[PDB]
Amino acid sequence: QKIRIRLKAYDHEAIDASARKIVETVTRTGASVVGPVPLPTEKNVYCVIRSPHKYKDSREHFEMRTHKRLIDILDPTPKTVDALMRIDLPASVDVNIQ
Amino acid sequence: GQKINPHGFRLGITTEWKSRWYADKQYKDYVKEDVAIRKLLATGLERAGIADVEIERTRDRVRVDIHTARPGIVIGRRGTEADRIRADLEKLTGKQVQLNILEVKNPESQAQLVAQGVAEQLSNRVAFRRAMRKAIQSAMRQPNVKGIRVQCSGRLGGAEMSRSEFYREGRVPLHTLRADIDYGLYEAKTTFGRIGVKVWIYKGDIV
Amino acid sequence: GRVARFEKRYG
Amino acid sequence: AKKSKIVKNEQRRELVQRYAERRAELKRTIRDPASSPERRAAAVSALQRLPRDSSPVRLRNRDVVDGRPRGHLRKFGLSRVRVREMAHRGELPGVRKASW
Amino acid sequence: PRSLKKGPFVDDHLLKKVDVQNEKNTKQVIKTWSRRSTIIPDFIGHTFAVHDGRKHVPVFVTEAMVGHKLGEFAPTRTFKGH
Amino acid sequence: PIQTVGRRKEAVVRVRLVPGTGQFNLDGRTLENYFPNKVHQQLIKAPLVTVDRVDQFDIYAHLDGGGPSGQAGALRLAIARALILVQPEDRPALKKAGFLTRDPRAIERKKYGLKKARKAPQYSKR
Amino acid sequence: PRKGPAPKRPLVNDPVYGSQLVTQLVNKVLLEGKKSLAERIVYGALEQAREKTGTDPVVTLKRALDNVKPALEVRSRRVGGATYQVPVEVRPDRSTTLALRWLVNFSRQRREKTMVERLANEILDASNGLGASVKRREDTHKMAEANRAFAHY
RNA sequence: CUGGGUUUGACAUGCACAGGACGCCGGCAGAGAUGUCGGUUCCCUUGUGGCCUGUGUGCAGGUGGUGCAUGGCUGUCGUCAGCUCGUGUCGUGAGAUGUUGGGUUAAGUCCCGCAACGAGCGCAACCCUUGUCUCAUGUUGCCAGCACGUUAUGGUGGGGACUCGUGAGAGACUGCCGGGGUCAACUCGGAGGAAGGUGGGGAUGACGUCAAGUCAUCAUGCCCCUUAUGUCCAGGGCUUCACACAUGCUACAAUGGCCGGUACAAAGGGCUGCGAUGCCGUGAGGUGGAGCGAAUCCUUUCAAAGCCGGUCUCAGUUCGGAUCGGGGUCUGCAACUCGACCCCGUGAAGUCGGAGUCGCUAGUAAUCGCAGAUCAGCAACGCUGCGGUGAAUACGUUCCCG
Repeated sequence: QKIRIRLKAYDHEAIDASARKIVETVTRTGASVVGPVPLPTEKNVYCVIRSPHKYKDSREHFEMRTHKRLIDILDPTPKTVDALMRIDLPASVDVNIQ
Repeated sequence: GQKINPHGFRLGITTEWKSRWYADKQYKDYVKEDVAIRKLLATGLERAGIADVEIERTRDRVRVDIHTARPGIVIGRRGTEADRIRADLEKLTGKQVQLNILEVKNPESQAQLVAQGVAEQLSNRVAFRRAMRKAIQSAMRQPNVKGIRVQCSGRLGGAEMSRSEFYREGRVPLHTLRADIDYGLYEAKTTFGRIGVKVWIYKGDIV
Repeated sequence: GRVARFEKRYG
Repeated sequence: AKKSKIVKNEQRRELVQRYAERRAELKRTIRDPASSPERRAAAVSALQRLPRDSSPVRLRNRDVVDGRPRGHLRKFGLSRVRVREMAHRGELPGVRKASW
Repeated sequence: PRSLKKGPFVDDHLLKKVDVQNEKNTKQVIKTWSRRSTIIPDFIGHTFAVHDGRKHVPVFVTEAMVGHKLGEFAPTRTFKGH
Repeated sequence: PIQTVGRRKEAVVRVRLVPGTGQFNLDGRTLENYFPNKVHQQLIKAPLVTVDRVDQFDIYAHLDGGGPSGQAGALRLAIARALILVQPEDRPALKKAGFLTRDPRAIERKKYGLKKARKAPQYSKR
Repeated sequence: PRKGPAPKRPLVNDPVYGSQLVTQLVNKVLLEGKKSLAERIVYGALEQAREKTGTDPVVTLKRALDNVKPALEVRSRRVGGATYQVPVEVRPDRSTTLALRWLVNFSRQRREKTMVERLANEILDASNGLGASVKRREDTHKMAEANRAFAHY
């Protein structure tokens, strides 16, 4: 039985750091990993009017970009799992364990 | 509308976000509680120069870091100030909220503090030329400052006619993306109205 | 008659 | 906008959670199936007796601080005027100007 | 128009008012504010003072106007010409 | 084997070239069931014509993205690349014909304040 | 065109006729980008012409083009604060363009119930020298001649 | 707007007197606000704290006035190339010079001259996207070579090969060649290359101008209201119509209408949301709920123009769909004023539009569809994006505008 690890963060550098750190600890515990499989970046776009009043033709665009990484391991020995609940990560990156 | 906000121009390049967390279902209420925290801290503390407030969140625990030029003023020796801020941050439905009070290394190289000082001087009695000259000289005396521009506008000197005045020293390349421009805006309270002070400080570039 | 049409619609 | 109207919006929300949660929803479940005997039940009439403020149809997404009733964004709960100002100041995580 | 499954819509106020009005077989002028209530065959004789925005205008129901709404007989906007 | 790609404004074509007859297999359909437009067929076969190697290569292609015109252009570029991989010493012939150049012409982005990429709203002076 | 001439688009030769002129014709009849319909119309008209006369369609198309190709045209010129209709010589490319545009338009206002039929009839009469495009060339040459006094500037 | 209520108020915080209730839960009256009735009643700990009551009292509260008192934010000249300063010099002085002259550039870009020598904000670059390639990379994405498949397909075991997704990097620098050039800037042509001369498109908007716009996002000086210009409620209005102006959509048809078959996209959205198979309707839709926080499921497997076939035969028509009659669906407390959609019927003007005027230089105009935000529903033909098909023309600056 294998379990999926899903990473989502707004910053590419932080999510890469989390991915490599997770790979390092799981290979410390003696596990086989599939590697940080990249996933499509989610883009949410918003367009707003600059001025408080009228002046509709002047607009400003914003996005919110989410980067996704996929970690898949095998041979879930209890030591690896226990190490998994014992990892400190930046508040920016969230971890989904399935 | 002439110049976009310098922080937002370099948000993904040079400057960094002041709030660090991830939320998908709870983005809206996170934003609400963040703005509530910010306005509470802005109203409560005005004496010590509050240069910046960062908020970090992780599930139940909330971490708020603030930078001030007078940390002793905002902190209680027995924790009285700490007690008050802790309790009224719990009341903000923040669950577990913890505070890391910090101090800025060079208050005169920080744009927000410079604008705060200039506006405070402007409020009571000081002529604006004196304030701008003093701020510019004090900032240029610092080692890393390569250029500072100070601009304030309004009913300067209690006049009936609004005016805009600015002095610059050195290099302030607002159009250059890699150049880090520290931007600070703060409004001066006078008996004749409200005077806005904007400060741009340029200290090299980050590559 | 309209009353009949009401009876058809709702009754 | 106006303090009274900002408050009244919240009062509608607490009314909605108190009433629309089960009272103004079981009556709808009664009316849905034609098999269900609605006509004698007066689930329509009973649900009329409920206050109008129970209905979410009376709600209005206002800016969470500003009270601005128009130009609202559901992701942030903020007006277009406020979103622009806080995104520029780097207050909303993972938001920046666009180019493509 | 309203869907047939839900049935016609009449407010409880004037519904109760007309049930107590017709139980003793005399029709007095009934003062109402619910222009959204449709006309039921129980209204055939009763005279309604439906609201208009400024005042209440007398509406005497007949067989024909069944199924319509009381507001159709209280014109709101007044126009005479330019 | 050898495999190249051709891209033309959101159309991607993968090609697999083998030395068989002139059979055109486009995702399991022939050059007639596919591309029922003579101009498109000529656009497809032009690299073969200038290289004079028509009817001596079985062609298998994967098509995805864009419309028929973009698919045809990407397929032509893919065939030119495959030919340059098979017989290198024909490069001047194809290159001077331009078949080796990816066309960098994409849909221009729509701009705010304008109805289209360049079309501007009608403005009345009076 | 303030800073100098702009490059021309090198449109390709047609596959089923091998001539530049037919591609120019299809691009002239093209509407809304429906290129396939334009090609169908032009090919149908050429085949109708070939059936009616019995010979190659490109040769008669060229004959019609030469019959409707102008040589002298009139442009308004402002010299010394005064405007006049000055006859001007036409370059070969502009003459081909004008001839094709005239052919396509005057076929568009024919009465043959279908654009392919209208185009075929127009090109045939232009080959024989009876089209309305031939007439239009006649009036443009007449107008150029009647204003010859102004050719000196 | 009409009418019905209320005043330390709909909402805050402080000073006082009395308390254990505030608060809910149902009944009745009322259009509702509200009023009344029936049931439930604080934890501290002896000083009183949280709740409100009234009585109050400071006070709250104004989308009330003045954008000619203001801050902030924004438009505009204009992404135009310009706007200034220190020292020196000239002038009684306002001022001038630099910044002018020759050449050159998209550019106050650069070179050569020069009573000027330098500097700053602008220009350019640094950022994003897009076009080529290399390394890494295999799931939910690919499937070339192998096996299992049943028609229903990467569907399934398997595999990095080819796409693709996302990290790093290379790559365009007049780098090279030939010719003009002051041997200077710069310019023309050629080779190589995916790309050649700021490659394409974005973001970025100098000093200022127009007392430009905004006290109705917000904040704010001063003035004003305060039993009301605050505040609650029902109904109405913002949708009124003899007209005028402006931006659009649909047409006036055969390069077309209708019917049947059939092929190719990108981007984006989805938890009390997307919602499939199936079944019932003719159709909006109804029932039902598989699977999906989603490169997986749903938006159908995604399109329309396109292609093929049939019919219509130049008519106010098989064009056009307005208006109107009847019948329904859905959302919603509720579609009368005043929603969208569906069905049957009805079938108006309109025959390519005067003077005049607008946009657009290439993946552009024209045309075709798709998606998103706001949003219970929608007035969306609007706005912001995405892809499909894809032209003509530029001789040249005399005239019009800046």
